Amino acid sequence: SDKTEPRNEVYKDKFKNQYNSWHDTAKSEELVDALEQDPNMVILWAGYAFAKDYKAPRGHMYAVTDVRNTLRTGAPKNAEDGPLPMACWSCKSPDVPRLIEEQGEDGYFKGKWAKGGPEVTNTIGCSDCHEKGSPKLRISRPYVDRALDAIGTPFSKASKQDKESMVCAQCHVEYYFEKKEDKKGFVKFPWDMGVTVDQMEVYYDGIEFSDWTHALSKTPMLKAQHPEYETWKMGIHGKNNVSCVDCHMPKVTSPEGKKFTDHKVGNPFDRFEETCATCHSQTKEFLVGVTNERKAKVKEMKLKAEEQLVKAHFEAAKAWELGATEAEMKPILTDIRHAQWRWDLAIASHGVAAHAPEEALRVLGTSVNKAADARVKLAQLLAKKGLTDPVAIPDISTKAKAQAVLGMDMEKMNAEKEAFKKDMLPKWDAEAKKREATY
Amino acid sequence: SDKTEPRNEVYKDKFKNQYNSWHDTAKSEELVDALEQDPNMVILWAGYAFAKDYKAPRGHMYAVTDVRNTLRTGAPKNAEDGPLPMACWSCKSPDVPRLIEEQGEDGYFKGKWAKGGPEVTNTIGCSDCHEKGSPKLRISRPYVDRALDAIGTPFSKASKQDKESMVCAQCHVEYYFEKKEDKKGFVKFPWDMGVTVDQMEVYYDGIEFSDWTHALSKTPMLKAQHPEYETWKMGIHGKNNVSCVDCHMPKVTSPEGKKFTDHKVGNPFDRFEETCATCHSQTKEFLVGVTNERKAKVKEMKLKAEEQLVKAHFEAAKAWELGATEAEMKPILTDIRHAQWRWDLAIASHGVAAHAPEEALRVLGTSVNKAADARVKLAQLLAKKGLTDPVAIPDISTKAKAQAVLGMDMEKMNAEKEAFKKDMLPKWDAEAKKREATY
Ligand code: HEC
Ligand code: HEC
Ligand code: HEC
Ligand code: HEC
Ligand code: HEC
Ligand code: HEC
Ligand code: HEC
Ligand code: HEC
Ligand code: HEC
Ligand code: HEC
Ligand SMILES: [Ca+2]
Ligand SMILES: [Ca+2]
Repeated sequence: SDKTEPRNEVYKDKFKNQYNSWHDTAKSEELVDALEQDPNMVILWAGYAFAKDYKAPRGHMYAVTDVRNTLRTGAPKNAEDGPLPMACWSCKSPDVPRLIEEQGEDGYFKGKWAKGGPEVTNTIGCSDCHEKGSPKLRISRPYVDRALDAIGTPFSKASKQDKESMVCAQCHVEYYFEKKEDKKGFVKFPWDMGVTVDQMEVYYDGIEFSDWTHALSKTPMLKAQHPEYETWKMGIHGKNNVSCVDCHMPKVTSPEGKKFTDHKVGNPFDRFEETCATCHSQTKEFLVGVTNERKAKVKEMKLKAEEQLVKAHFEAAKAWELGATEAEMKPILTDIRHAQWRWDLAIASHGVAAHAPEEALRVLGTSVNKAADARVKLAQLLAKKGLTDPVAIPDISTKAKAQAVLGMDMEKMNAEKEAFKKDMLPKWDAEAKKREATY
Repeated sequence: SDKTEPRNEVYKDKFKNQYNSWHDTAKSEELVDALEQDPNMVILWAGYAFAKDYKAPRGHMYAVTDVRNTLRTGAPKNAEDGPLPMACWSCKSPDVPRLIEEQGEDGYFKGKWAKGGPEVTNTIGCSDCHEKGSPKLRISRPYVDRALDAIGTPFSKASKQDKESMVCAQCHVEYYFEKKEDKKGFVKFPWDMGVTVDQMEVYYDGIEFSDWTHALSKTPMLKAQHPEYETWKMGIHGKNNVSCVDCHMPKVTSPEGKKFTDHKVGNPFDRFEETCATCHSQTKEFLVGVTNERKAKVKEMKLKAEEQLVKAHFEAAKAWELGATEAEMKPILTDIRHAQWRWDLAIASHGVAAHAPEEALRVLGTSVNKAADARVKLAQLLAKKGLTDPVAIPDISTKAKAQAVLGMDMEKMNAEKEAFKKDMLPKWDAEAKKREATY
């Protein structure tokens, strides 16, 4: 493609520093397993991909490796096989916009993750954010323009400051797969109403969109994904237009004394001076530990949330057993749907505590309130079917136990995934090395 | 007394600017009936005095007037009548440290509010904060010295920066009136655990303290009171040690062109440049806009919390009708107790969304979670007495309508007060002209 060059090596000894800082995101390679840490999430995502496996983010250099390796994507034995669609690559690779730019957007989205297997191979690279080129920014994904148009703030007409965050908005945002209406499943961002929780909620309701039917409570669910752009705008740095880049891609001096933009997107605190120091007179120990307070305040009210929702789901599990009708459970489901949605959005983004604490907290208030209604309605309903004794929740204090409780063959999935990892990945990169994309 | 001078005119034409900006708090004469504005709060204070009349605060100048006028204090006939005790004066006049210094704490805390009616006549003034003198700062009420000592921060050993804030910590706190063990009916700030919600909750629980038994729920309750200081201390400003004074009583310049210190404790945004502009480069409209947001995030959840607590109460009311045993109800009342305590502490300070909004939105979160547990227990219980349907909640959409549902004779309370207003108060002022305390 004449506009996208996905090979990330071309621009070394050419843009020396920027390639250098970009390659140092491989480095933060810590693979924190988030279910092992909080197994409630296994039961809230009962019935659905995230029940299987969910890790915290690591560096951009692992995007492709990580999408490949994760149980959710599966072990597909051919380009027609596999639970998930092409869309999955969209935010993992600068090969995406190459496919989009030649194939067409319609030709890129059609089929399965496995189809794009061999073609989407380079990790988040230069062409993802730049008009490479040569510097200067670019959106690269047409569906992303659409979402920015949709809230009334296109890229073309933004200030230099504005854009700095939009380039991240490409991926670090809540999405869904449209609508399965023939014409999609494209990646659309639910921002037509638009970006608050709240508005996103009415959007998905109005079109009755359901991410999946919950395995226990048979509730039509929404799943939130990393709403960094949407939560940022809500935070206090957000409203001052302190961009992603100010804190995440700061300007650092070369030894020679050349000032340039750090492309190592990780912790803004490593580069403390250069990030916070720019605008704050306090110390590293102080600002660090303030954010740790927030981190812990969110964490807290977060489990509280989870604890009711887990109790809500199983309490709905028993109602169906006891003989609840479709009509009897509809409102209890709605109430659960919202509560879990508001939980999930509140914390899918790992930096919410750092970005928009207050809002993060606002929405967990909102989630518990709704979990509340859910549970008391159920309370009254289980008694009409004769049960007036609290519902027993089995031991879910471990990933394995949570995954056992839901009837999941974990020793089969991992079995199949190593097969995929050894037999099928070698065949993919092999074909990708031969493409090259050589102009 | 020798250390205290309650007459506030004395030092006019002497510290003229400082008296004139002190008198100017007479200006916020605005009485905002909060019960009118939010009648749920009537139901939550059923049987307690705050259900009669609770108004938003106004000028320090009206401090004495409003403790005279509020229905809470009743209409006493003599020095030994009325529901409330002497303590209520403690934070309304520089006559308190007089009465403490002459009589002793012991001597001052002994008996009824009415008995102090002609003793306490000067409004909140110079001697409350100043070693009069002549300027310089002073604590004045010994129960404060003790509370400050309880948290690790004695006033003597305190920095100039702290003293600014601590002089307000004399009154703008959560307090309570001690045990009643023939040893104190003394004011004490519940800080031995110390200053968190949480810590205060465990303090009160550990000494089995209950401000009153809820009329509807029979729950042993606690009342939260304007904990500006405690809440301020958790907020982002308070951790940078930006003092109450820094925002509320700033430095300013007379027409003379003289740099005194602004004694009109009212609204920071009135002296915006001078207050906020000392540290922030952004604009009044932006900054007001942003606090205005937090107010609305606070308030929304304020209502979510209340609306559950209200149902919680009424539901418990019915467990009682249907013949619940004290044994069955203990687990539920402790839950409400805790649920309401937090709602209350959270929204008890009208400044909270300004000073400590993250924290206020945390505490409320944890309020709901508690009224969740409460309302689900009550559901089951109510079921075990053959109620499988929701407990109807009577029209409480008006201070009037709410107070009537509780059984309150408001026409018989306002009439009693007008005749105290009319026929007991001139007696109180006419003894304080005579008594003078003359120098
Ligand atoms: C892959 C190895 C690369 C290379 C070679 C470059 N980039 Fe980026 N870049 C991004 C942002 C937000 C800026 C700052 C915008 C601005 O200041 O105008 C830059 C800047 C550059 C430059 C200009 C010179 C400089 O460093 O200031 C150059 C030459 C450059 N980059 C090269 C954003 C991103 C990304 C978003 C995650 C990614 C990925 C890259 N850049 C990758 C690369
Ligand atoms: C534009 C300046 C940004 C900024 C500031 C961030 N992103 Fe991304 N990012 C993407 C993916 C798939 C991941 C997870 C990778 C994995 O786990 O394999 C991330 C991760 C991050 C982090 C965390 C890094 C760590 O060491 O823990 C951070 C701080 C971050 N991002 C910020 C995907 C993308 C994109 C798709 C092409 C683009 C564009 C961006 N990110 C842009 C940005
Ligand atoms: C603009 C929308 C963005 C995006 C896409 C991200 N950030 Fe930030 N961020 C900041 C701090 C201090 C943290 C956490 C501190 C810590 O390491 O404990 C984060 C966190 C993130 C993450 C998660 C990081 C992780 O791997 O756990 C991500 C994906 C992320 N950010 C992306 C600092 C800031 C800011 C300080 C003013 C600003 C503004 C942003 N980030 C903006 C963004
Ligand atoms: C020390 C520096 C301060 C600061 C910053 C404030 N106060 Fe007070 N205050 C007290 C009482 C009983 C009231 C209510 C008065 C009434 O309604 O009759 C108040 C009121 C306030 C306000 C509201 C002003 C407005 O215009 O709305 C404010 C902003 C305020 N306070 C801040 C009691 C006391 C004291 C007892 C002697 C002391 C000391 C203080 N307050 C100290 C401070
Ligand atoms: C006068 C009414 C105001 C208003 C409306 C605000 N401030 Fe301040 N502020 C100060 C410091 C050190 C911080 C933390 C930032 C940092 O560490 O550099 C803040 C922070 C804020 C916020 C955001 C945090 C929050 O509480 O939500 C807001 C909304 C805010 N301020 C508004 C320092 C000072 C002062 C030094 C004496 C002065 C005075 C003020 N601030 C005054 C105000
Ligand atoms: C240190 C103990 C204190 C105390 C006792 C008070 N303040 Fe503040 N305050 C600030 C702002 C912006 C508001 C909201 C203004 C509005 O929109 O109405 C408040 C509010 C209060 C109140 C409530 C007064 C009322 O009638 O609503 C009270 C009693 C109060 N404050 C006392 C500004 C600040 C600060 C800016 C950083 C600081 C610090 C403080 N106040 C500290 C204190
Ligand atoms: C942008 C709209 C995205 C699309 C669509 C998908 N992903 Fe993603 N992914 C995106 C971001 C911004 C991040 C990091 C932030 C975060 O909170 O994770 C990720 C991360 C992943 C990961 C690593 C984390 C993990 O779950 O182990 C994986 C394995 C992953 N993404 C897989 C994945 C799949 C299967 C997708 C199709 C459903 C998919 N992603 C889409 C951005 C976006
Ligand atoms: C380039 C500008 C900029 C930089 C970079 C920046 N801040 Fe801020 N920050 C601000 C502004 C503006 C405010 C609001 C204070 C004000 O009104 O001036 C603020 C407020 C804050 C707050 C209070 C708001 C909240 O989050 O609750 C914290 C904490 C904070 N900064 C910490 C940090 C940390 C930690 C970093 C690095 C992760 C950082 N800042 C980097 C501009 C910046
Ligand atoms: C140790 C501090 C303290 C003591 C104790 C205290 N007050 Fe207050 N009072 C305040 C402060 C500070 C305010 C202003 C903050 C507010 O009311 O929100 C206030 C406000 C008031 C107001 C005006 C607003 C209203 O309508 O409530 C009245 C009336 C009042 N108090 C009465 C009382 C009574 C009665 C008692 C005893 C039960 C009492 N006070 C005990 C400090 C105190
Ligand atoms: C609500 C508490 C409070 C009230 C009431 C109060 N003061 Fe002050 N005053 C302060 C504080 C705090 C300072 C700042 C002290 C410093 O700068 O060290 C101050 C400063 C002063 C100063 C020092 C000079 C200056 O302006 O910095 C004088 C003199 C003064 N006040 C006089 C008075 C007089 C006269 C009254 C009664 C008319 C009074 N104060 C009432 C708290 C109070
Ligand atoms: Ca989604
Ligand atoms: Ca109390």
